[PDB]
Amino acid sequence: HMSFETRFEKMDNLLRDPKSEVNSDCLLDGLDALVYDLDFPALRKNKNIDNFLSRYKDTINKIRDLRMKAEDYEVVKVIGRGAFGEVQLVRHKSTRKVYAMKLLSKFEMIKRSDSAFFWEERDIMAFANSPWVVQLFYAFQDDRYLYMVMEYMPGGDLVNLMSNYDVPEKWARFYTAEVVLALDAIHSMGFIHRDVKPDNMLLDKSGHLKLADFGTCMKMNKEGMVRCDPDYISPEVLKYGRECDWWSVGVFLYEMLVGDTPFYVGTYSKIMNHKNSLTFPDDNDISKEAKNLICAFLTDREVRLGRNGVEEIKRHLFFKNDQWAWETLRDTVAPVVPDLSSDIDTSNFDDLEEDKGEEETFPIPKAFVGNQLPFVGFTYYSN
Amino acid sequence: HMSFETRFEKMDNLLRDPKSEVNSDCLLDGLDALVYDLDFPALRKNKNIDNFLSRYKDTINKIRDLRMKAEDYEVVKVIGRGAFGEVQLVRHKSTRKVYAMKLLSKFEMIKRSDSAFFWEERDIMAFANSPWVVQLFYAFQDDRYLYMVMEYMPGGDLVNLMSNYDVPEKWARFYTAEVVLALDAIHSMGFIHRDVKPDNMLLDKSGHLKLADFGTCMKMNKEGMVRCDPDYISPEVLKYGRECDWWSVGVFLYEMLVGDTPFYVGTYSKIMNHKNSLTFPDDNDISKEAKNLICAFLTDREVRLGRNGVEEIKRHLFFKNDQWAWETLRDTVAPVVPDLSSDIDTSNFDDLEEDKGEEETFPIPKAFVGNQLPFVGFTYYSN
Repeated sequence: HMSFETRFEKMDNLLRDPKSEVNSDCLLDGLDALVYDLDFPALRKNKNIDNFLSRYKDTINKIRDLRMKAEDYEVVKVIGRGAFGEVQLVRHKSTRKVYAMKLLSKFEMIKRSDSAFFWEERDIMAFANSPWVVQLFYAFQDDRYLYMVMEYMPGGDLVNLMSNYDVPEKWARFYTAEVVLALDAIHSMGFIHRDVKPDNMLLDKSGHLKLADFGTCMKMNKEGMVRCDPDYISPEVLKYGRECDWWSVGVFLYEMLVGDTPFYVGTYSKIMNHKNSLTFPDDNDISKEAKNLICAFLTDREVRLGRNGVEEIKRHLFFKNDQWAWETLRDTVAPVVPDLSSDIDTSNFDDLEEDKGEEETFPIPKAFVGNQLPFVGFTYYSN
Repeated sequence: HMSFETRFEKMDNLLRDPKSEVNSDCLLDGLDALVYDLDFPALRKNKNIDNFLSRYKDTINKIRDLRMKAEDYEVVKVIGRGAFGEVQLVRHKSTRKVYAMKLLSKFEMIKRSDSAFFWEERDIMAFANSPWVVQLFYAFQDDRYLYMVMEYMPGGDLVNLMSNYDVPEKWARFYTAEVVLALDAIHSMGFIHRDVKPDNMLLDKSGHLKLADFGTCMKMNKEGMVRCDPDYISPEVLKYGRECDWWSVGVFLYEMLVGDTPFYVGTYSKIMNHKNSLTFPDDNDISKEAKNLICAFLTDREVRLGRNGVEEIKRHLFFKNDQWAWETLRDTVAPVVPDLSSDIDTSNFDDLEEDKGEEETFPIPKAFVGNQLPFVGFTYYSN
């Protein structure tokens, strides 16, 4: 019950607003997903399909050439692998710009009945629009792969850092602070990251931190929590709010200083008995400032620090230094500034093998399968 | 093989250009056609479909409310019926404007395997953009009906005119001229109308003519002709170029003056023997100017007038009058100016009965039927 004028306006907004699922980029996916999942000699016996396909065939064949495609990016190297795909250092052929491009096998996702996990990662990386989060520039689908073009982080994760250095407190103070800010940014959007691991934490050219690889992420409820049923699991989740995340930071900090996980398959029982299993090494030259903070995080959900707000954490004297203050944090010098020669230098990154594998495909169907249907709305362009 | 910049530009043009089949209005049809032809408890057993539908269900339900729908227009009266649908005088509820809205039963079109006929009508009415052609403002689909909102022509067709008047030459000169211009406009687009009947020729408020109901219309070949295999059939078609159309005008003119069709199931043999069956009545007070023109049209395709150009026809002295000249033709007074009281006056139109019929529907399918698929891309908005 509105006026034609105002109705017609709001339709144009829904087709422009990049957050909308009826974005004009989202709609082309829906058409392409039809042509992919209908162009089969078996299904093309049906007349309606035969004609629809014929009509749009010459069109969509032109559209595929013009929209962003895998052939636009030449593969430099594989900077990481995981479950359901890999990540590649890429260079745009035309613009001559380096990016990090994450692939996701459509077959494997469908094979194991697991599709709706990337959505939350996409939402965050694109719209977060902060200096603590690895930004997504372009995203595009394919016959058999999802692509995510995002900025190259040439400093590598912290896993390799910690392994190649004896981390002093001065460094732990910094890398903790940059996490604490990053994680608050995500909370401000209304999402709760889970299993915040050193694996996620990447380093930019300057040596500063940005988070990425946002799996096990869900949207906060109307209360500000999540109703859902490994060592980064809090008693909260094991028996889920924002407290969940602060636990995995207390773990993180303990790892940098002690050089092992806090709670060492029965490990779940040590997490529950958090009161009578908080042990430190014999020569704990770890300052009392750190031991204080780590214990403040690693405790029962009720009393766990951060329940009132993030500002509690910043007050802690563990952060109170001379070099930087929270607002000037990302502007200061970093503990480890990666010195790289070329703009394609993957020295901090591990050297993994190239694909060297025959790609598996779906069997050609006899009826409408709709394997491409769950991926509709994924594509995104950043102007 | 282009630059990213120029490629990205051309995509935005294809999504704006109203003539394109990937217009952002065309793409929403493709999404709506999925939801219509998948939301069936039988098909929703498939998981991919179940989830896709669930995700977009709340979205598309909102989109249907906002896009143009049948409920926006209240039905005044039925001003005509035909095969595969009817035409209604309508008033837009919000803007309070009268239009003529043509419906087309999706069921009947599918039932009798006949779908791709409206396309050409749409192309013409929308883009013709001349004062001789009934213009299409909005077009929109439904679960079971195609709609075409076009300007109301309150003067009626010429069939009712000729029946309610003793048509003098002065009138025949005029109504012929306005046809000759109208038909040239369509030729300039690159289309060839067939069976140009008094049924098609409608009258505006002023009393001037506009063509409509563009069935049996096809696009001109690269030569300027058509390779295709009742009384308006020329020997050309019966044994097809632009000459085809000039034949049906010569018929038209003969009907106004003689008051019967020229060639009276064996009628096809009289059309072939056009040389030895051109008879006029006993008291042919029909001027020699008219008898000349009618014979010039109604002859073999080779010699038939108009083969060289439309300008031949305008030279003919049958048109040479004092009142008007070709450019000032539509600006002059019309022979019959319809005097109507209300803005919803259908006095010139026949009074047909209202629908009063249970609408037939498709049987609920067990597999992907795709009955809505051939109608994708029909919708059109005129800003």
